[PDB]
Amino acid sequence: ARLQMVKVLAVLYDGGEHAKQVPGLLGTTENELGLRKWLEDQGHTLVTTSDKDREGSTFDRELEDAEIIITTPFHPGYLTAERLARAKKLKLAVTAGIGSDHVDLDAANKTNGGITVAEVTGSNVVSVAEHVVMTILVLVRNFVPAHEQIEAGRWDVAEVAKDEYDLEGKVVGTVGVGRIGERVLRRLKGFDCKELLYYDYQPLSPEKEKEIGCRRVENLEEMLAQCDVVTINCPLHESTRGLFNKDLISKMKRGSWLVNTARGAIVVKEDVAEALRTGHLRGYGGDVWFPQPAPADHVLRTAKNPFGGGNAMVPHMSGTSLDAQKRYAEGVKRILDSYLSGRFDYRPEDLIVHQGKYATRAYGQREDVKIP
Amino acid sequence: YTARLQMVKVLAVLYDGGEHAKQVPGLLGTTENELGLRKWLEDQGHTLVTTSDKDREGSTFDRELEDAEIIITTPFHPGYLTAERLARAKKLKLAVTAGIGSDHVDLDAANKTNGGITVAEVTGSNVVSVAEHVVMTILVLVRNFVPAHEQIEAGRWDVAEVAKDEYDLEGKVVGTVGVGRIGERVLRRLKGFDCKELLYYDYQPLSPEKEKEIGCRRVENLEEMLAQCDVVTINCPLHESTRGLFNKDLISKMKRGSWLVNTARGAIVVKEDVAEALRTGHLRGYGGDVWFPQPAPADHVLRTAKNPFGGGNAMVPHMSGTSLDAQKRYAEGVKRILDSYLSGRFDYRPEDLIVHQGKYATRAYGQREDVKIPG
Ligand SMILES: NC(=O)C1=CN([C@@H]2O[C@H](COP(=O)(O)OP(=O)(O)OC[C@H]3O[C@@H](n4cnc5c(N)ncnc54)[C@H](O)[C@@H]3O)[C@@H](O)[C@H]2O)C=CC1
Ligand SMILES: NC(=O)C1=CN([C@@H]2O[C@H](COP(=O)(O)OP(=O)(O)OC[C@H]3O[C@@H](n4cnc5c(N)ncnc54)[C@H](O)[C@@H]3O)[C@@H](O)[C@H]2O)C=CC1
Repeated sequence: ARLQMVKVLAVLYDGGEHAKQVPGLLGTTENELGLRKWLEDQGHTLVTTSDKDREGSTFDRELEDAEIIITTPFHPGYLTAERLARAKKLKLAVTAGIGSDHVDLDAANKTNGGITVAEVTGSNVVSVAEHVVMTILVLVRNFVPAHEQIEAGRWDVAEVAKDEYDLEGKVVGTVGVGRIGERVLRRLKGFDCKELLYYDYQPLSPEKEKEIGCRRVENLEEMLAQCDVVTINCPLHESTRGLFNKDLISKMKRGSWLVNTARGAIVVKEDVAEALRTGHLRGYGGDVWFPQPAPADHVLRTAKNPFGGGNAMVPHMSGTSLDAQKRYAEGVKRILDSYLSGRFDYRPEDLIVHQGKYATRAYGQREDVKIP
Repeated sequence: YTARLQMVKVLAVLYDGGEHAKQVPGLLGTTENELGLRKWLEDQGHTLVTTSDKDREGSTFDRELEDAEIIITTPFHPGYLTAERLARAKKLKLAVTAGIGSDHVDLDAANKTNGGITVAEVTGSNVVSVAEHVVMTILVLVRNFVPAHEQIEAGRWDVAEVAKDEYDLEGKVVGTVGVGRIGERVLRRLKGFDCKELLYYDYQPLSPEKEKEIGCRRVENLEEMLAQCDVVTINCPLHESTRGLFNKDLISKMKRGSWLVNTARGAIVVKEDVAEALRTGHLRGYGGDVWFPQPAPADHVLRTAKNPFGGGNAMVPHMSGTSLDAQKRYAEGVKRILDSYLSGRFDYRPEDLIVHQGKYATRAYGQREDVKIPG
């Protein structure tokens, strides 16, 4: 028996005129992931908002009787313990994308009998892996200040060649070798890095290690000390919040490059900025911030190395490329259909928490994980 | 025993590193560091004059080239060896490029100068560096990085504004014009990105084994290739048949909203035609590091041209082949070529020669009859 007259609340980013001009912007308040007719034809209701941060936000009002809440990491409705305690009807929290750390998952497990938190696993992992390799190259090859010199009408090859290196012969390490981290290594293979390294408590198979040509390092600090480039590709959970602080960054090589497309809160922003300021890091880049939207005065918008380069920051966009949005929009529909049909026939890999327990190994090494 | 040549006048035209080249000694290809050649030459009894002053009427270059026996140039700051200048270079026997691409020499005039001068370059020295730069530039354009970074530095936040022109490289068709040392290395780096297809156009094909190893397909007609690609990268030398190749007519054969990358030479494109294609949205993006002439004039149109959304420009100064890792290799290669000449052996690597003994010594500067490949 299908569930009936279900209230769905979606918190998405505002596409303004862009989302009218470019209909491929599915993940916007304008286009609503292409869900509205599909839901309404079944007798369900959909409320969509981008208003999610202020006291008495539309989000705060609507979450009190939503049965399904759709969020998206690029404009995250933070499902705090306080909000979940007020979400009296909530059964399913769907992430339109990947990374459900904007939900208090421990509170979700104690809410309304244990809510299901699902995301579209695999939907945008290629998009992010491409973004990582791009960002690595932009930082290593000193692109940003070089492009700024050209647009300013200047010409000084030595000024920007003095901090320009090749990625060939450099050691690159990934923190996390899941769907993104493995795909990063697969794209780096053709660049003839000296070594490709990873750190993860969930290792690659020996066959994948040989196919890609990479090596597992058992200790994070020992990996950092060997790398020229470090890329962060793990989820945000209690043990990764503030992991990259001044003490851990100090284990990276002087003049190294750090890339973070995972989550902003995995780094300590003031520690990254200080490392750049003194030249301990040559560069930092990526697309993720805490909180989002990034405050207008966030220090990593403008932090530079001592040469006035080393910043390859963008807004949170890598996982919301036009190609990615088509995939996560289709995946949200599939998850919604699992719930609304009354089958509850979720793909196991889509579940983060379910029936009062963690349903993943990827949010830290836990006891009391129930894989369905 | 062969007798070494004696008291040879070497002229080097290199870029000025200012304070940078004192701070960072790895800037070898500068007037400050002289490719690490000075002691090595002087200990043999040779002389070295080095300058960056190469463009103005009565430049140091113009004065010194009249009795230089060896002229070292570098593409990043090219001493243009015009027919007029070569006619005045009465002692010139060897022109060495510190890097790759010798189109800043009039090679037809070089073949008629002093019985045919040797023009050599450091083949392979910075091909990896450039191929990396191409893949970086493709990703920067496809993923709309530049306006996104600008939004952040300005204190703004609007994901839709920059995601609306953000694509993945996965599933796109990429084609290279030229599948030589750089073009092949571009395709090798693109392999892991799961492009829909990798294409090339070159009258010198890859072996069938390499086509299958990389996973790429030869297209027999350039316009046929362009019409199939989402991304086009130019990786061929500048010669008569590639000067102005990418004009309005050829660019019109590319797909609407395509991305064009040029790390080869600026004069292979018609800059006004690229700018117009970008401005009308026929190109989504143009990027690379090469310009004509160099240094690029301060008002060069491709410094500031944008697509209709205010993005699509990934231009940098001529730097990809002069990364710190590249400079170590081409500096060592220039020394090797100089030693072949100065030793009196003339035992050049064949692949380093562009013209030699009055004939083209390469197949890469157009399909020619009267090519004499040494060996
Ligand atoms: N910038 C963007 O738009 C996007 C960012 N993401 C972020 O990237 C994360 C990873 O995504 P996937 O690779 O698809 O997830 P995944 O679940 O396939 O892989 C994550 C890996 O991280 C590992 N990990 C967990 N804690 C770790 C630690 N302390 N040290 C090293 N490894 C650890 C897990 O064991 C797992 O193998 C997401 O959770 C999300 O936060 C994902 C997609 C979009
Ligand atoms: N941006 C930078 O710093 C650098 C740029 N370059 C430029 O890249 C060029 C290529 O370098 P490599 O690949 O090392 O040379 P290469 O000689 O190995 O390969 C060039 C290829 O282009 C092909 N070609 C010639 N005319 C063509 C046409 N009309 N259509 C298609 N293919 C054509 C040749 O047949 C040859 O296979 C250099 O000649 C130089 O102009 C090279 C190094 C540094």
